[PDB]
Amino acid sequence: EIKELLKLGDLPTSGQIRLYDGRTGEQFERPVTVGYMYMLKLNHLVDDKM
Amino acid sequence: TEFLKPRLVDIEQVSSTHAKVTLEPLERGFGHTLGNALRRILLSSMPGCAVTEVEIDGVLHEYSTKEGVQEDILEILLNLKGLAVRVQGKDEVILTLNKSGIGPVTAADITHDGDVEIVKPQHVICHLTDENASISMRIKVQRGRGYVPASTRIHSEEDERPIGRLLVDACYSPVERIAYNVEAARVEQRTDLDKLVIEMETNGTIDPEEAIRRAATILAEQLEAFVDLR
Amino acid sequence: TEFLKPRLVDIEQVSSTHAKVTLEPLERGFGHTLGNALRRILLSSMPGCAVTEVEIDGVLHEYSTKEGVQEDILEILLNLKGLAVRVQGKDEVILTLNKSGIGPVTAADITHDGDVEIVKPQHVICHLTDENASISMRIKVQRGRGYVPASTRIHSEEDERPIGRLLVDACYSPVERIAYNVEAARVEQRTDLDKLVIEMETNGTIDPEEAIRRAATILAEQLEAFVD
Amino acid sequence: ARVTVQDAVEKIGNRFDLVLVAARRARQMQVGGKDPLVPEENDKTTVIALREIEEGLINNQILDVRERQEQQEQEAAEL
Amino acid sequence: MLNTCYRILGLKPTVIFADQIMYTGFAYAARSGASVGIDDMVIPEKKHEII
Amino acid sequence: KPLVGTGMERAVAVDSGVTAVAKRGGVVQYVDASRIVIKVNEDEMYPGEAGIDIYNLTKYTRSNQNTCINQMPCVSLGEPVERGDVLADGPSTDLGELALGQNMRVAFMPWNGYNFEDSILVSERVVQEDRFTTIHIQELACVSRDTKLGPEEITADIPNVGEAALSKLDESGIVYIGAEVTGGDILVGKVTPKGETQLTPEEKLLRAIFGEKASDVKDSSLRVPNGVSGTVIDVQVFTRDGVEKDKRA
Amino acid sequence: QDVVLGLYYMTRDCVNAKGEGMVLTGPKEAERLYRSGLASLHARVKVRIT
Repeated sequence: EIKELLKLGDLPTSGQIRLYDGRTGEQFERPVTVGYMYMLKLNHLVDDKM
Repeated sequence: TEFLKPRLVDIEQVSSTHAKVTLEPLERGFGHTLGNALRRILLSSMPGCAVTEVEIDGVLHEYSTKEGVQEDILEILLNLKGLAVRVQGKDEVILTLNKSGIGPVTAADITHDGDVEIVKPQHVICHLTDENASISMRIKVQRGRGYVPASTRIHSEEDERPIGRLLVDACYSPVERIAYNVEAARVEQRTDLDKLVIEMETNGTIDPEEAIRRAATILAEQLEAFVDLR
Repeated sequence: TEFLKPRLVDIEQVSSTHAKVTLEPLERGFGHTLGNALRRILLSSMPGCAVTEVEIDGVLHEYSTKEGVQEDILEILLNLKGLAVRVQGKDEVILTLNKSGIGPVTAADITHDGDVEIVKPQHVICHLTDENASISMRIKVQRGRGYVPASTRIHSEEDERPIGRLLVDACYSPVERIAYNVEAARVEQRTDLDKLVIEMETNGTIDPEEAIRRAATILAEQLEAFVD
Repeated sequence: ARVTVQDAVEKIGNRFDLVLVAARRARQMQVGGKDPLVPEENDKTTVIALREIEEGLINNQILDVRERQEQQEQEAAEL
Repeated sequence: MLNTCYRILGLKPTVIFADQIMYTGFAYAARSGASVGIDDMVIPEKKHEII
Repeated sequence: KPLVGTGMERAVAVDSGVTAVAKRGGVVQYVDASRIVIKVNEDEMYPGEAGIDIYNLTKYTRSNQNTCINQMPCVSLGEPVERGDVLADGPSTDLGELALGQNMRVAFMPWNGYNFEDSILVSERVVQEDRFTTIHIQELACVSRDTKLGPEEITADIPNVGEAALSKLDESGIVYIGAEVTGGDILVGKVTPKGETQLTPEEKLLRAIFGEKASDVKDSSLRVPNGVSGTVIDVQVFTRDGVEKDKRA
Repeated sequence: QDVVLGLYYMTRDCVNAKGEGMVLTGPKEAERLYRSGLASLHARVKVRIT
């Protein structure tokens, strides 16, 4: 179902895209898993901890 | 030395925000050489104008709530960061915004200065719900380059400290997205020699062709040191 | 615009072939912009001369074996890739190498042309084991820039390719290895600056400093199309 | 001496007697104000003391020789 | 490699060698673009047969 | 919102009580950042009262972990609303759905050991967008007590103070609403009585050198905690029944 | 972690790849053909090493 949805957006089955290094400009040697993960900022902040 | 210089061929401007620029002919390997080195200067080094200070009446801080207004003041500041502004003559202009009645406060409500162009007049800033409600503010736009946060700007200057002045994260750089590609050139008989398509996606103000011209100028100015001083 | 240009500080020239170069203070984010962009031009686009063709007598192809000689013909060609040559006037010269008796055949055995300098004369090319054995070859050095292998030449050039002509990988760009590093530059207020530190590796024909100078010149020549 | 203190340890032997000798010499340059043998090269008194041990200039026995020289010279000016 | 190097050469060489291994190791890991996808978790076709 | 949810987001956000929900459906008569006034449909509206619900939304307010709580109106001016719909979003909710954090383009690949052991490499653009920027409302109290020697004053008249500290205070000795403050700056000027303390001769010299001799009342002002720094968003004053009130109060 | 994986990816060989059975002057010419983009890190090659 996920791979079927990826085809609706004209994206790869793999969910891995050819990325390119921002510094250099040349490609990384293989496709890299890229996508959208819902991340969360925890309360352990370093201004308090230091 | 078989010095073979490229030349600007075509600027496919699909929109005023998004424009492709084709470049040929490039000798082998120079496509990616200039491509990335330009992309870097076009991301970070491009000069632009951005809202630095705002000062709303009836407002002591950005966290308060103004009556007759859907958005909290923070969400208004957010809209002013993404306000497209071009100052022609000076580096710093302080525009005034007074507006009332039931209506979405657009960028056109700001009093335009003799040498100041508001590029997207239909840009939303605030929503006035009540007819009785009126909003008044003073928007300072300065020129800089890259991105200057409010947390980096509250730890340097602070010579005059006027109570009623809200500082805003400056989005000076006009280039939002940029990615160079490579395509077939099909010139005379060069074959190997190809071209370089630089796709730029910017705000309003800075013009695609103009921006690439400036970015190549910045790289040549850095190269003065490697040519002149050995 | 707070344009902050770096300037060439100290050129630690350890040898004539290896030299270090320190750059400061460069503006933040331009540390890797010029470091890589230069590395690329210096690897592939640099001009110099290299053995392109060889033609040994008693040799129909590179895979054959010559009597009274230690190295296989391929291993001789390998030694000629690493033969340092500087052609002063012309872009193409065919040098002649005839030698006999028991001795390691060095680069000094090649007949030097009026305008051709063999930079390392003690460079080994072949080992003659038998005294009765004698070697003869005709080494073509052409000029170009960067690195053109035999694989990227057989694909491109589909012109004269006769049997017996032994093709050798050309190492024209005098630069053998080149590396750029950047860590962190501390200044007065700026603390996110960087100091480009590249270690270019040459052979001796071209000076490290000179090679860099030419690569920046090629880059500025491309900027002529972008007016400013 | 800068990172690696192995060459200094190879010259005395004991890692513990090395800290004792280096500290003794560090304290001479810290308080007494003795001049360093190796070029300072803008390093701390601790590193100078290691450098001098590494090269074979400072030692438990050498320090006793030099202490007896300064001590007994002043004892002779008295007597 | 570092145990070999420690017993042959000494302390100084190992500290530099260990670092240089670290630097190049990280760098070439990044070059590789090694990744983790759902297709990378290959299941044998004969699992339902075994069960 | 989360792009990859489960669907329980909206159950959690609504049942948690943090989202302002419509008690009765109808058309929204008045919209504002501070409150929402909705007029109810005749069928659900009671026949007695006017039938206009009022929701004064709880605004940028402190939590128990010193984090932020704000209710933003998520319906437009004069919008038709069904009963049991979310009229206003909470601090961690979006169109009724729970929103604990943010979703973003993530690439799984190593990078020069800057993602060594679960170490994370984030773009400047995420920091630039201020999207992971958090609000921390912080509560600091200034108490005038009664010592043996006498009662403590809260005035701008404080011994041993530069004009930099008294600048943001008003006549009563309390910082203005909206005034930015940093570690060291006095928020509330408090002064405490001190017995006639035995000044050491060296101190007595130095006080006689400048002339400014310590007064009977010393000092114990509430000042911004060391290192923390923000903007004053509110000040609340609790005076006892019978004691002198400040002009700020 | 990454360090092992990187030296592993470097050293490990692969069938032909780019530029198989070549002959190089030194370890520096190997870095030259890799950065020049004419050889994979996994190509079987004869190299002169001292």
